[PDB]
Amino acid sequence: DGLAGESVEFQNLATLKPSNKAFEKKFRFDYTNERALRRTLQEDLVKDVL
Amino acid sequence: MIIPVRCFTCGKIVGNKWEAYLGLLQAEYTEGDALDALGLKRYCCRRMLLAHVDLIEKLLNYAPLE
Amino acid sequence: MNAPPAFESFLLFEGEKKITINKDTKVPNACLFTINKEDHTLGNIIKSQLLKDPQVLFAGYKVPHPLEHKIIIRVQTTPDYSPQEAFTNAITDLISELSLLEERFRVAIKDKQEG
Amino acid sequence: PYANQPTVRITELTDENVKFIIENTDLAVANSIRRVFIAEVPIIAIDWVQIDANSSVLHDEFIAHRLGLIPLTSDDIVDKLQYSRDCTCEEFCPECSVEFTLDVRCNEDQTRHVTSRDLISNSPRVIPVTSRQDDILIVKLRKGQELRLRAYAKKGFGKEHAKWNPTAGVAFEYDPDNALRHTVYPKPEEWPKSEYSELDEDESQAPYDPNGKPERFYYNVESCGSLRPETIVLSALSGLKKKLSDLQTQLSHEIQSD
Amino acid sequence: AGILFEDIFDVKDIDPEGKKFDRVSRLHCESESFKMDLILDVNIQIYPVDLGDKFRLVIASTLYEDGTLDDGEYNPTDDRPSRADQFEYVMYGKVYRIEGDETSTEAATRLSAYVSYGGLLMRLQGDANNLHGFEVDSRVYLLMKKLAF
Ligand SMILES: [Zn+2]
Ligand SMILES: [Zn+2]
Repeated sequence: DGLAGESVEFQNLATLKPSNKAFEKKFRFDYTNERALRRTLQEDLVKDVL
Repeated sequence: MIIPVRCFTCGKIVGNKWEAYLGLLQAEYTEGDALDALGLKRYCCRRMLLAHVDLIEKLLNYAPLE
Repeated sequence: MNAPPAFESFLLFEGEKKITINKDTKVPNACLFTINKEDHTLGNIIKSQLLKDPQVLFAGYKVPHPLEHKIIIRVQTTPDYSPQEAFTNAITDLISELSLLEERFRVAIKDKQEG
Repeated sequence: PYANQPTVRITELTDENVKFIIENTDLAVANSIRRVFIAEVPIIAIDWVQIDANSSVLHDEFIAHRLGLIPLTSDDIVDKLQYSRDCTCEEFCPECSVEFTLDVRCNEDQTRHVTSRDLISNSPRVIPVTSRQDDILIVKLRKGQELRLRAYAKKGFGKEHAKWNPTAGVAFEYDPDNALRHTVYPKPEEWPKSEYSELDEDESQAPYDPNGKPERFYYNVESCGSLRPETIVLSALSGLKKKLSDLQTQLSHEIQSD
Repeated sequence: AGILFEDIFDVKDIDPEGKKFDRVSRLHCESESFKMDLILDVNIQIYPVDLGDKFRLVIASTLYEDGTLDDGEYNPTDDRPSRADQFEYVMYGKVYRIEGDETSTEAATRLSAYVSYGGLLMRLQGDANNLHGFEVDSRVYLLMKKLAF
């Protein structure tokens, strides 16, 4: 990989081992639920994605 | 080899008590009752006289002359 | 063979100052007194005496290395009070108290002796 | 912002130890006196030994070491002498030293206890502690062995060498019942009572006293013979007060010169 | 002002899981009016609290009444009249978390401000209206005082 060992760390891969439904409801970003996006995004972004 | 002058820990003079303490043990005192008849209370000062081994009496056997 | 001579803990060399004030720059009104050839005997009474001063905001002392005979006393006071006079007043009254303790110990001796 | 008014109360005074109580002082002032008893109290002790003939079974430095540890009665001299390094003389003076002399030859058949009776001083007042109880054995000689030396006693304190340490043991103590909980016992009843404990035999430690400082420091200063046990104290108070006055003079010079 | 909260609590359970430390104990109080929980750790040695005690607990954002918002350094020499002069136990901490019963769509009704007082934790788990002035990473005071009723 071309990297030296003094700087790498131990991480976790998130997309390995959830299951085909927990992966979807966690990495998917529905843009259809209008109510949920006013909770996360501000008002002038929820029209741009909707 | 010869009784130290002072107790290493405390500072108290124990150099003058080796003859008195061997004399009390010769009399009849038990060894713990000799050590406080001499006036040694702390157990720091009491091991100077219990543990002392007198070698200079053996070194004096090697006379240089006579 | 590398043993330092034992008078080196109290005798001042040639050129060494006893005491040395340095204004501290991180906070306002703070100084560092560096006493040479002293130890926890003198450094502890001064610090505890300075903590009795209500106008002293910080007082402490450290001994940077024990093989070396130097303490540092850091004093910080309130802006109407320099740490030069905090340290001076902490000695003046430490003296007045030791002198009074001596007078009282002396009369208590001469009353215990036949009394 | 000011000083405190300590009060003293001698409970026992003998010619070998003093027990006093100091009240109303800080713990730092009370502990710093304790350290001045041990190091910085001047005393006379043999510090220069010139050995002319030594044929004992002990060394040459074994004799000189055992001679430095012999306590010499310094009591009003020690405050009139000067330190050796400050005498404006060349090769010791009556005004900065006291000269001793040991000359012993075993001629008889029995062994010789060279004790400190044999150390003859040139001042009648600085003598080894023999005045009014055996004497500090220096060597034991056999038939034909001898020891001649002359020695010199100068002034010093226990911070250079322990030989100039005037005390047997200082017993400092404060707060006998764990009222401040400066120490925290895991099982407070396995602990014996202090000598000074104003506590009954029922309860183990005093109930915790939240706002409270140490006072009433109990001391028990025990002399080794050299100074009298109340002169160790009066001299430690003056020795401390003099360290402080010197620091203050050097400080005022540092202040005015900045 | 700066009173983020104010109420009367009463000790309902003292260290329940067993006493883990010796000068610190968990108080599980409950409130009286707003019906809040509290999990507090107090220095049980300089301010002892026993069961069934009631105390007024004022979580404040500053100590000076005018709300002039001090820095966060300790200066004892200070004339200004404080709120700590009418309380008995004042602590100073840092709110480290705000959990809630949010869902993905609608908001939350019950909050929980966890603040930490130099190491001694607290959780004020109530409903989402009394926990308003609390935002994570902000300095806050405790100010409690026992009611002798
Ligand atoms: Zn001892
Ligand atoms: Zn001289």
